[PDB]
Amino acid sequence: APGALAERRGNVMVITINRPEARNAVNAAVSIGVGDALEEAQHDPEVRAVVLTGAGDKSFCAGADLKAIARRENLYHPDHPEWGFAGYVRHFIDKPTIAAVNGTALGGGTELALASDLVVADERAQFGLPEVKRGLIAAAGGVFRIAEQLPRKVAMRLLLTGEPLSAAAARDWGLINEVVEAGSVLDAALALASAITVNAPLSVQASKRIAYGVDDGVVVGDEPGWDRTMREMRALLKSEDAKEGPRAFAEKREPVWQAR
Amino acid sequence: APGALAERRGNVMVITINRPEARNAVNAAVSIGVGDALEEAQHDPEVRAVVLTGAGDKSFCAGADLKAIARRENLYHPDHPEWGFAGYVRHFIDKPTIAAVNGTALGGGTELALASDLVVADERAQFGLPEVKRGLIAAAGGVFRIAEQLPRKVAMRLLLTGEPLSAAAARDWGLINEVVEAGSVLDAALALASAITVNAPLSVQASKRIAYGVDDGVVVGDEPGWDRTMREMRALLKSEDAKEGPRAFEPVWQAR
Amino acid sequence: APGALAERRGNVMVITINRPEARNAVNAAVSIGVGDALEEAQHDPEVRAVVLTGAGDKSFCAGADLKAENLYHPDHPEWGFAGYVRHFIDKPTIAAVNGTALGGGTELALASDLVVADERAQFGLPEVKRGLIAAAGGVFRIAEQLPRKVAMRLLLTGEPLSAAAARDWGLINEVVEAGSVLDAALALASAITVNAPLSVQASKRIAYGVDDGVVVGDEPGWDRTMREMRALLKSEDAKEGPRAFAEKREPVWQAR
Repeated sequence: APGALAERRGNVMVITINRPEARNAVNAAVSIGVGDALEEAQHDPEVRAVVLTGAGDKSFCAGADLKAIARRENLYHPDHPEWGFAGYVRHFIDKPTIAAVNGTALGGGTELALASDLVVADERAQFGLPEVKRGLIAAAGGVFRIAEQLPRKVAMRLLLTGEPLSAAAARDWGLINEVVEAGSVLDAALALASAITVNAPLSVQASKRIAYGVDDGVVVGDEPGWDRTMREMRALLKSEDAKEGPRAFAEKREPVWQAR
Repeated sequence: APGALAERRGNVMVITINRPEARNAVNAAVSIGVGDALEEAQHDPEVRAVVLTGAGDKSFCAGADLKAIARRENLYHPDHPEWGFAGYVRHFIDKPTIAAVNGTALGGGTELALASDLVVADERAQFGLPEVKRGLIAAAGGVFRIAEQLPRKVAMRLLLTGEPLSAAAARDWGLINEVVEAGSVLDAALALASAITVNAPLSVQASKRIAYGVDDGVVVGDEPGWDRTMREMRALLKSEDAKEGPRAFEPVWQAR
Repeated sequence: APGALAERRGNVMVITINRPEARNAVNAAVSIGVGDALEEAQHDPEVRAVVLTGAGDKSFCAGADLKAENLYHPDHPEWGFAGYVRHFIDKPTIAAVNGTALGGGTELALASDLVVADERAQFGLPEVKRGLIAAAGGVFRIAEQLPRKVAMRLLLTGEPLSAAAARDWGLINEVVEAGSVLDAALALASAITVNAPLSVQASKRIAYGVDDGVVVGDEPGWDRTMREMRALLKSEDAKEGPRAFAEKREPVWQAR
């Protein structure tokens, strides 16, 4: 089974994260499937929009696969590390992207949403960046995108406390576009895609590029955030505390941090 | 007939777009009227604020004049292309600007609100950026300003779908400052102006310059947005879709 | 007595401006105590967060001590107002706004990561009413932290926002009832200090674009603020402002 599925619904490509038994956590196989489907969407002029969703009724994406992290397995597209987490977060394409958040969207899952142009969410879905609670950071763009997409103070609380945010509160803040009845997020996301795909495709695509400040394929304003994220990650990996998140979980206990 | 009228109410200059039969659509005449007025406002120390509004009871500004566009007419101020659309959107002045939106404010009209410092709207007013439905884009600043002034996701849905936004919803998001009773927008805008003109003018003007990041009359942070809008728009006018979009009337896009 | 106090509550440093009789107005002694405490917070691995608050229950901070003499940290003028507003530290900061916060206190709130406020508190930048501007970061930060149009009204009118309205816009995190603002800030502090401190601290640095203890994106804001203040400080209007308040009369501005 591939880590993600891709199918066409008219002029929309639907990409589905396909690891429901692992709460659709992202590993390399997910990145290969999502990444390859996004690139097929970019080069097919018949595709006018993309929807990203998770298999089943429980999870959009629970985050980075923590068992893969403990096993020192790379999470990204083996052929395209430049596409970032899930082959998705640093993978600009011209076509509009919509996250159809069907359930739990925590950590990496919320970062998939931030990376998408638009978000529709099941009313039961929960958002958040709990990475800091287990000695990680939101390295898949979360750390510099959350304050671009939420008011500064609201973004900082979320980032520094790691506490979750309901779909309703996300929508109230303008972090997501709409909250829908349980079970209906895919149809709602296709209806949003149609409200876009009827428009002149070159116009929509020029609009997207200008709105993100894209020059020759690259979101140039994001580069300092990625560079700082990489720089920080390297110091964190060396720390004693870097051992403690996994160690605490393994020993069925609360972590005791040393700030070293 | 002049494309825009300018007059004084005390220490406020009121600029009125004056093509109500064309729903206050912007052409070169409007850009000349609005632009000359702003420059006069900039250089008269007695003018402490400016209010922009549209003639009549139905339209603030319907957008770029589509018949002018179809005839390949230049829409801007002939002597000041660098001021941009309506001689307004890239024409920074030190005096505070308030859009008094008396009605329809679509495309170019929403771009005039974005470019203004404050917005007070008639409850009937509609905002939106429908350029993408017509094979064009919001080239007068809208494509990069809308995501600066609304939450990213909200701005993005407005930009990509082209669908309108009510005045009430615009206020709820903080895109405009107030929504007022039908017919009252000009008086509301003047009352707001006086809450500003009572203050020390050099103070108000310095705060405006710091808040927008102005060095030598240029909003430094907007220049990449303009550069990208210009290069994208060049290619886009060469496409068939950019001709197919107007002249309808349900268009057929070939993505070319 | 010292201008501000610093005390530990577990892994939180509480910094209290210690001048209740003066409404906690900032002078040099305050800047010394606040600045020194932040620096102790920065270098002590046990301090995982910082709460800033005012002594007593009437005032968070009244602003610059109107009986002004330097007000900054004599050894660290680069930290700016109260040794606080241009003094990045790795540890998250929570303003516990326990009373009035017009002007300077709003600038301390803008500088902090998080804000908990008394429902009585008001947030505003009334400096434009007296001939000067919010020079302790307020002008450029208010537009970063409120929606553009809402920030511009606040800045140009000099009128206050209620704590509740500030919370509705996302400018502050929490509004509580008088007497328990510090309790509510410590509860917020604990929701952060429970987490891995190096991850929290790295997240803060990235979120603000920090390279070697400097918020690089703020520097043009500081530079423009100082440039503008230099012209404001010589103007006849900046004399007319306090001269008028003093004499119980309306000021007459010349825009010079």
